[PDB]
This record gives sequence, structure tokens and C-alpha cells, in this order.
Amino acid sequence: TEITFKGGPIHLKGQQINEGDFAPDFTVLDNDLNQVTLADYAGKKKLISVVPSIDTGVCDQQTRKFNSDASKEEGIVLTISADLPFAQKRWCASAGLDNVITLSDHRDLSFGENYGVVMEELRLLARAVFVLDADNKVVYKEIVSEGTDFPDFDAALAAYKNI
Amino acid sequence: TEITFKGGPIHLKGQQINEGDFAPDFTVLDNDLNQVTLADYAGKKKLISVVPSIDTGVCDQQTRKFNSDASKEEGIVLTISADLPFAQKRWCASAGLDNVITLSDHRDLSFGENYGVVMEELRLLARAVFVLDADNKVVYKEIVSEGTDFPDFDAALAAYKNI
Repeated sequence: TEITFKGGPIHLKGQQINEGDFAPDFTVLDNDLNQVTLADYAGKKKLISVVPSIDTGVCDQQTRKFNSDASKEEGIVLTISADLPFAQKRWCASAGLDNVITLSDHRDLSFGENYGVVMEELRLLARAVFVLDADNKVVYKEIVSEGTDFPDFDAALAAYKNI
Repeated sequence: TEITFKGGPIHLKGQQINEGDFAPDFTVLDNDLNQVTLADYAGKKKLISVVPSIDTGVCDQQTRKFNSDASKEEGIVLTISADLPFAQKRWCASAGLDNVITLSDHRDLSFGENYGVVMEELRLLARAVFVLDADNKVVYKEIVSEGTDFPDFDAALAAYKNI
């Protein structure tokens, strides 16, 4: 439940989700402010990429890398953050991509509290990756020890590709 | 106490501030996550422009117009929203408006709760304008009754001009 951000200590708030666990449901907002839950993606595997903010460089590169390198005819790549939906929509437009799913946890921190990734001091989500199988079993998890560092892309992408 | 946003009912949470009240303190974040409070603007008159999100068209236009039409000789124009600081930063840069003061209430809703402009159902700040004299007495207030409409720019600007 303890990480660092920019070198300073950060306490993670919420339920601890571990590999082998059943992944919890949640409620977030799409870019048009429709509510979205795990049920929208039933029957597919999911790479859930969690970032502090898509308007920062590391998070931007993480979102692009996972969306470029992971296949999407086999499953879903979700980006979840505390950015407002309006920032996420603008982000997709400015990147010139129309194939990228961004979801906002800003209103309730439903996702962050259910997955244990709320940086309590900042009201931002901790940099993390969760890989869910098509049965929403958590097959792979990383919470990045220092939030300004990149995640292990290759480990997460491999877990996702291999189901 | 109650407004509409897109015609839907919205309840305003927080302390009611009226003309002739003095301005409550607040704690918000500048674009580099440093804390800013009322004391940071001691000695100046203020036009405080509150928007739901600088990444929507109406809020964009409101921010541009208040900043271009108000004199910054003796006073300052503050934009406050629940946008993340990183969206505010990026917005100012993208617009060639790096000089514009944007402040984020996202973490604590300190400003929103102390000024009575939290749209409870959305966790966004309601479209609003407060004009403060150099003594921080509230000389002019508008909370826009339907939040997708523009504020009354002329009345706020006239109030600010004549302090």
C-alpha cells in the first residue's frame, strides 16, 4: 500500500487486488459522459493501463505504447485515469488516434478504490497495469514503485498476448 | 441552491456567498502542483471566472474573453475549475495563452465548497463569476442558472472596471 511519486512517499487507498483474484467491477465515464463498467467488455481479455494523467509525458507515452503494441482483435486495451472526460477526449483528438479507449474515474474514484490505486495525497490514480482474462481473472499486476517511472511494458504485453 | 446543466437538475453544494460578503479563503493548485491561496493575490482586485472544464467550448471562450477584456493594471483574472492542473497547463500552452492564470480545485474542492459552486452530481464547478475588490469584498456575483449558457460578461466586466 506504499509507493513513491517524484521521490516522496504516497499511501495507496482502496482494496488490494492480487494476481489470481476475481477482478472487481467499477463505474467510470467515457468521453461522452456515458457510464461504463466491466460489463461493456464482457467476453474479452483486457489490458487495463492506469495513469496519473494523460496530459503528462510518461502517461502519454504509456497510453500510446500499450495501444500500439497490444492487439485489439483479441481483446480490449483500456486507459483509466482521474483526468476529466473532456481532457481524455481532447487527448485522443490531439494524438490523431480514433481507436483508443480512455475512461475517467474522476467523479467517484470507483475504479481506483476498487483496485487499490488511489494516491490519497494527490487524488490521482497510481501508475499501474492490470491484465484480466476473458473471465475477469487478474492474471498480471504491476503497481509501479516510483510513479514517474515507466511500467514493465514487455511483461504486461506478454501476459496479455498469452491470455 | 439549484441550477440546471444541459437542462438536467443540479444541486450546488457549499457555502452560499452573496454580494457584500467578504471572500472566503481557498486552497487550490497551480499548474505545477504548488498550493495557491487568497493571500497570493493580496492587494489586488480580482475577477474570478469559474468554469466546468476549460476543455469544453463554452469554458474556453469564457476564459479567453475575460482575459482579453479585463484590465490587468490593478487586478487579476483567475480561472478556477476542477480540470486537472495538467489539463490547465496544456490548455494555456496550446492556445498561446501562457500568461493566463489557471488554478485547479480538483483535489479538495476547497474553492468550490467555500464559494458554493460545486455541482454535486457531476463533481465539476458550476459556471460562475465573482468580482472582489482589493479588500476582498464581493462586489458582484453571478452563478449561471443554466450552466451551458455564457455568463453575463458585460455586467461582470463593468463591475470589475469600476472598483
